[PDB]
Amino acid sequence: PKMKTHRGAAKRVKRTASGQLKRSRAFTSHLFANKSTKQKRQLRKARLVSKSDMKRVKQLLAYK
Amino acid sequence: ANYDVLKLDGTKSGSIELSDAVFGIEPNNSVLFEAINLQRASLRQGTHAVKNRSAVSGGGRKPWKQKGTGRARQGTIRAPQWRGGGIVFGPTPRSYAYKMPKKMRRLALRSALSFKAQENGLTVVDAFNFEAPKTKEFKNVLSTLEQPKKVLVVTENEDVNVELSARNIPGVQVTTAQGLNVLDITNADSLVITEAAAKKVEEVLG
Amino acid sequence: MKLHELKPAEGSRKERNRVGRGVATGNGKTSGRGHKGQKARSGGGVRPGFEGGQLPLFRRLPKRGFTNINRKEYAIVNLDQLNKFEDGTEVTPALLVESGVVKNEKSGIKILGNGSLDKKLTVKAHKFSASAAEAIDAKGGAHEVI
Amino acid sequence: KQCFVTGRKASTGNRRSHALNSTKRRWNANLQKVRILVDGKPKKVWVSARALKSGKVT
RNA sequence: CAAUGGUAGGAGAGCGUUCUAAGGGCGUUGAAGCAUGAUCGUAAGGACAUGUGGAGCGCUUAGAAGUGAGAAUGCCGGUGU
RNA sequence: GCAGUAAAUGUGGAGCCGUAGCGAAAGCGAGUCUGAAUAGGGCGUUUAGUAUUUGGUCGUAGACCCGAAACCAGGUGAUCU
RNA sequence: GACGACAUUAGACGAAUCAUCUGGAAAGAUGAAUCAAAGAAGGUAAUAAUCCUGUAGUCGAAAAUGUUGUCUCUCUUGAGUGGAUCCUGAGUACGACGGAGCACGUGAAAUUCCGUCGGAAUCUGGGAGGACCAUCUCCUAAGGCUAAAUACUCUCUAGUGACCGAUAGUGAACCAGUACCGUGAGGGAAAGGUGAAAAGCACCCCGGAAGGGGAGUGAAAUAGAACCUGAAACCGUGUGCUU
Repeated sequence: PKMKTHRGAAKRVKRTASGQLKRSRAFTSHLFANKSTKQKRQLRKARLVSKSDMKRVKQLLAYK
Repeated sequence: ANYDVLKLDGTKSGSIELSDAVFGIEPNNSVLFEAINLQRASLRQGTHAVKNRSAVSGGGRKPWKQKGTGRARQGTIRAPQWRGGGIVFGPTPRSYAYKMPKKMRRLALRSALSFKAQENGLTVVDAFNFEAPKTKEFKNVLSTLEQPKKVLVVTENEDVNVELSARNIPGVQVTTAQGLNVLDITNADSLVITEAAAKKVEEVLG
Repeated sequence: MKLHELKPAEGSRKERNRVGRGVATGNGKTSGRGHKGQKARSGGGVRPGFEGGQLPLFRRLPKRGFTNINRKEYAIVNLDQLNKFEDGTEVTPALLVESGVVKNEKSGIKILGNGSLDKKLTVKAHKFSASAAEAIDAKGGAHEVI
Repeated sequence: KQCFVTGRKASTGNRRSHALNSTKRRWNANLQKVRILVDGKPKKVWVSARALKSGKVT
């Protein structure tokens, strides 16, 4: 039948123009007293899913 | 371009002009082949099926205990290795038809009608005029027109008497101008089109 | 081409790889699945995204954002896509739908500015960008927002 | 065990726990045995206490 | 002029079995099977002759698959020690 | 869906993909987001896509075959004990 | 009830081929014809459009049915305008507690149900528009009936199949849910093929018989009833070369 989508993932990544996936960052919910001011604005950004993980999850997000 | 119009007798009457965008293109053998495969696949009423290990009668009891007997471990008398057991992955009821883009379907009818106009197998006749069904007379017409054992006759709309006359001549099929199909034009070694059907086929296919 | 001499298009067809039929084929005994483990079993393999119990990527990462159930996104027509019309000619959304430059009016029409006019004409759309406005007015012609 | 007037009867559902663990349960009507006038001649029958809230003659 | 051991494994080219479409053929002046033979190709394999056999079956091109067995203490049937 | 022969095919243009991306969003647009910046940086911008289909994989299906210890529902049984 | 109309549970008619060759027999081969609204198909001593049953086409019911045109027949009020009053579905809506359902986990559950307690309004009203309200828009619950498009095939009728051809295809092509097994629920097999025609071997010989060997039937009897073809494992009898 029609293949489904990892709904848990569709809420975490936006698809970018060259087919990349823009992801949000980790280590950013609490315990900020234990992380530096440098770590915090360099975590206030967006990175791309690394190609190794892309090879792992290509189909979980095929319809995005 | 200009094909000779003959009478049912074979004597030249007039001449008609069929376009080269319909009856004179360079045949695409890649598109014509895919269209022939499609039609032959679409004709398969696949109604072929077998029974797997769930549909064979009975077979629910472990035939013997798992350990202790010296026999191989078995779970049903209807397993695939058993005589009388379920089939693994055989035929299942399915269809075989597919589709091609519309424009490609049109280049395949044109390509078949252009092959049968390069090999000189397109005889445009003026009309047909059969006022009652008689087969012996349709054989006389196709022999006086020197048409090969295999010919496809094309009328304008449904011509009841022309159809009832060629149903039994072995090797002749009768088709309307809209019901032209590739498998039929490509089997036929010769064509015989009514001038009205020839102007209709130029309008529709180009 | 004759029905008894036909040929398929070159390189268009290929015979598929039957597995588990003799050693010579190169996929004889194990059918290309190695020796043991889940990969070697029927219906085996592992669910995609699974990482051997390691926390999967898409739970290491946080969700963000929402969806504004009511978006106004428009079928966009670029500046250079308007030089398929003519001079002075009074284009409209219906006219450009007929011309087929827009396959469907999604929630309106938006003119953006990329190329050039080479023309002088009036327009009537739903929304415009600044560049569209100056690019139309430079050559002359109005833009009646509807 | 139905009421001869309304029809309020028993119904099944789930006893749920704090951990949302479910067990099947039932809900019965407050059926009371009362002597009412069935077709004139008095007779004892089960009738709900909501049907006796207002409307029944014992 | 250089290269050619090879297992898990990747790639390519192919040989065979049944059926279908078309074309072209063979068949009581003996088909398919079966048996024998000292024959041909690089291999999967292909012919030819002679016997038994008493009716169907090849070849070319292309399509589809219940397509290839030596092992599963495999299943069924025969026959050994 | 309709016509058609259980075919081709014709008709059917809701939809579907692409021609513009950026941002959580409002929104803006060859730019956009962060930001006070006209800084810097992220993603873009230099057109090529789409329909069908052969092949390779993967998902959902029992999904290469065989094989448990076992679980649950409805029945049968105190002629042995 | 009373008249018709096609269709369906028997059926009827239905074109056109002869000769030679090989053969046990031709439908084959060869030559010369013919019909076709019929060259679908199955038979026939081999492979048949013209031999047979049929096919295309046409025709056809005493009756007993579905079906349908009508004729009856049986039923029977259609509107507007005011609007002062009146009426418009109660233990109901709905709320609280506890549950189910709705893609959505007593929860916002509004939409919606069930149990337990409460419990309303009557147009100057009531419900809905995803907590929600105010306003707007839509609707008018708590009574009832309703064909079509839709799902399925124990059957029956006609037909189709790049579906199986007896370890396949139904378990079952064959007296099969039967031998058989079990106290019972149940479980469950194996097993088609002489030839064209039974022409199924008159008599004789050995033998008690089973068998056999002649003769005869047949194209063929290593086609003789366990009967078409008859592989391999396996068992024999000879021997050329070896030990």
